Amino acid sequence: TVPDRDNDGIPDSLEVEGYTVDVKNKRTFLSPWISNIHEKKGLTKYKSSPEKWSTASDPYSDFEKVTGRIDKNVSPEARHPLVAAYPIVHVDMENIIL
Amino acid sequence: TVPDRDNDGIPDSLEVEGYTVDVKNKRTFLSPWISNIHEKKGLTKYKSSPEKWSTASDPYSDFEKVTGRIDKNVSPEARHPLVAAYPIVHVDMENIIL
Amino acid sequence: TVPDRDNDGIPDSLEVEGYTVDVKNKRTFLSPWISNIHEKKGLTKY
Amino acid sequence: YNVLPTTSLVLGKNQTLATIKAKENQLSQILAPNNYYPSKNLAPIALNAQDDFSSTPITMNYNQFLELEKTKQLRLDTDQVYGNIATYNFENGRVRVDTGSNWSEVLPQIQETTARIIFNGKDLNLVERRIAAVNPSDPLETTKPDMTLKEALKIAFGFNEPNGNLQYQGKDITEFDFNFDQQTSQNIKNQLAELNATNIYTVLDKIKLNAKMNILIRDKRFHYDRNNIAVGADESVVKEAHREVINSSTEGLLLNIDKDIRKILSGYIVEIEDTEGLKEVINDRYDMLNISSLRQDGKTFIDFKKYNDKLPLYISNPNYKVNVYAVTKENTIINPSENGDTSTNGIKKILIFSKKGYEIG
Amino acid sequence: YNVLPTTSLVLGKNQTLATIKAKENQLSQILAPNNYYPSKNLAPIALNAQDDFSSTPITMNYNQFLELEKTKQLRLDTDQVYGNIATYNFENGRVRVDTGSNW
Amino acid sequence: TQEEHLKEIMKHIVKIEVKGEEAVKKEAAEKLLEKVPSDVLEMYKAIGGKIYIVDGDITKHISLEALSEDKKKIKDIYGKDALLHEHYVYAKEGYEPVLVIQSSEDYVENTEKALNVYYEIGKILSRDILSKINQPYQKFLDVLNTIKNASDSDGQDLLFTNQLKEHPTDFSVEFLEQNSNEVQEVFAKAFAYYIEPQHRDVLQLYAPEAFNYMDKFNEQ
Ligand SMILES: [Ca+2]
Ligand SMILES: [Ca+2]
Ligand SMILES: [Ca+2]
Ligand SMILES: [Ca+2]
Ligand SMILES: [Ca+2]
Repeated sequence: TVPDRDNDGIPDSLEVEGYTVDVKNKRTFLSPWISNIHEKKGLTKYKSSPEKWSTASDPYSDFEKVTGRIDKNVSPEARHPLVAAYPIVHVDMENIIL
Repeated sequence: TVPDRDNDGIPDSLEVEGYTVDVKNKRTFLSPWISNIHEKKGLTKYKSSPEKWSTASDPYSDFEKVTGRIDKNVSPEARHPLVAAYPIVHVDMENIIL
Repeated sequence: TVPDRDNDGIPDSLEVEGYTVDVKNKRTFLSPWISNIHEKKGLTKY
Repeated sequence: YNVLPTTSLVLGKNQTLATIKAKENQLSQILAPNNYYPSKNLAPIALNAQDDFSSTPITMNYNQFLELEKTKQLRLDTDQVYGNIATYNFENGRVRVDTGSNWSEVLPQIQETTARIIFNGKDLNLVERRIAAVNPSDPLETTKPDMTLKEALKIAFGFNEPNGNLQYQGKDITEFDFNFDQQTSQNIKNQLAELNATNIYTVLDKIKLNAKMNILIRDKRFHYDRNNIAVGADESVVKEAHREVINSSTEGLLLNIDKDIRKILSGYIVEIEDTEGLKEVINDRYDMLNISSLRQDGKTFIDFKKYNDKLPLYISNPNYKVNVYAVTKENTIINPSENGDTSTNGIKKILIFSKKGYEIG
Repeated sequence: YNVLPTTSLVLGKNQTLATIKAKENQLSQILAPNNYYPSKNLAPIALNAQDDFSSTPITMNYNQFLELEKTKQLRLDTDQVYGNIATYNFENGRVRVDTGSNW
Repeated sequence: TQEEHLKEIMKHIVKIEVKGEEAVKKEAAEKLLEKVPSDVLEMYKAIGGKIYIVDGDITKHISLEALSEDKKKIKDIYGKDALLHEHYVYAKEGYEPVLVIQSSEDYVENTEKALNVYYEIGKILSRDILSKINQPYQKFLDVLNTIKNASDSDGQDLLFTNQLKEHPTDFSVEFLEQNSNEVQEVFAKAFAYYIEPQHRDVLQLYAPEAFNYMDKFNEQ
């Protein structure tokens, strides 16, 4: 039994040492980082906290963010675990009626 | 099975005799206090109640307060277990309209 | 035990490789795709 | 999801009329990023109620009514915004809204654990990104991998080193300038003191980031105001973008003006110079500057006819000079001078267009 | 979290005009320490209601009106403040508000 | 709960140690043979049988050179044509029988790929292990009749070729002699559907008799 203290479905040594997600036929596989293969494919090496379920503390796990099992309205540059995902809302006023 | 009467995830003899929290690679480890190592690192020796889940009786455990698994809006000087964490709210009145 | 990661009651290799649904007497049967039979019946590969 | 802003109607300096939470008529179910509620083609929504069941209009007394009709200063503040998170379900894949949780729980957790970087190189628009960085005094926060500045700029803004040099699009990083608040500037000072380096641009792969940092990255070309909006360039840059003339007519000018550049120009000045030298200005008012239209083909179009009573220019002699000058936002005026000056006399104009009369048509 | 102060409008020495609990227009979701609601750049909020559904203005009679326009002494007391705790969850790390518990 | 679903999907998703391409290719082939009962595998090496797992084109092999280019035109288990150098299994008819397959990941994915390999194994039994003491042979000859004359042509659209279906007369007890080829292709088909676990119920469905026999056959 491999440990995952952060309980985010992804073990701790992989989050420390680097990992990636890769499809093979139609199936996503959580590989640890190997520079001989994944670098040639252009896959991005990922590191995150072994003790944070969400390393950016946003309400989305590390695994959901790297897997894609997320609200798709999240911007693609926010799909990295060290990138936070949050709304910024402000209201403008176009017209007055008295 | 080590006892923790206060049920705060941290045993009683450590809360009595002194302890600390230290990361090693990316992982927080709850050590008892050793002056040869932790004093050179600048780690603060911690003591708390073996029977209080929250020694300061604030709604945060001793373990959450030393670990960091807390609301981060808590001030850093309130991260010590013998330091209480509580809001102080008062309302000022800027203007009247009659 | 055949896997169904999507947990939708239908296994993964069938969803990948093609399948169909066919009644036999009064009962729906989830077959994988066979072009000798289901194509002659007009069943749509899924 | 389920957006309910809490806003405030304010008169004057700080005379608050009212504070209103958005009601069920004012609910927004979805507000995806880079979007509006309602959409831009539709008309904005109406807020006119104070009750929780929306049965009382927003009331103003007499003196405030007089002051409003005198001063016309009625501002709107956004105090706080209510709204929920929808989370993924591992059961059926369906992302479902928890009505219990809200972003109120989450946003200060993000703010106290990340470094914030604001950058405006994408069409002069302030883009904010928060990146998780280590607070050393927090043991759980130290469990994160280390973040250099260059890696952060690469993953956050889509930067690259296509030739070993950090670039945003085709622009070098060295054409951008850095700004820090006092704590972050002090920490960067300490890190550069330890690294014994002077240029920050050389050591971007070594800058260790921390929580609660604030990094403003702007373009070195343009000039900025208090609110860090792009207000105006140097003369060398403004001229460089106008070196592409498409259509020369006595009715207007068609140019391929750069989209970034044009956004800091308030308007244009059109005059005619004698062969000995006169200054006869067609659009000789402070509010006769707006002639520059933007066609949908990506080419900015100037129009002389708009402020010449529907008629083209007047070429008294085809050996004159037809001058067209531009006005930056930092140089423009919006009211006449002290006495009565409704003219283009005291304006810092910039030479963009100067061609003869036989070279137009 | 979910700050609802109970305040009091008072004339004179101790002549209390009214005691008002903060309503849903006056709710503050977050009040972090060393902060203001609303922020200092923005304008302060408006309290003008007595009903639980905010349909009655705060009323003053004649003699109090005369005494207010003479003396200009109108003070504001903060009697008690309602507000909740958000606690850490060991399940997913998410700090969640218990609406039941209060400070 | 949501975490239990997470443990299901990850055990499927996350891998740790890499076997490497060469080991995975070999292992995938081994897993196929594990479905085949060793009942017939031992009888295959008993008659001098060799199992090979080559890479690339099968035609480029040492134990199989350029033998008779006509047989490099093949039909699958569906009866659709195929060029042997693009295929991934072939069995050899000779005094030294030998089976050779390509190696792929897809033998734990493509049930279609597996189904044709169990098909070729079905041939091997039906001739190289069965043609010897086939006679009196009536035990399988009678169940093949039932597929022919019955309602629901499905079973004969599954197992018979485009010839045995259209042969009007019932099946004579001489056809197996003249056409030991065709009657053993059918046995090769119904074998493969039965052995492949997911097409098994399909055999019980469309051809209940052929299943009913092949179920009885192996286990006793
Ligand atoms: Ca993990
Ligand atoms: Ca994690
Ligand atoms: Ca304890
Ligand atoms: Ca304790
Ligand atoms: Ca499925």
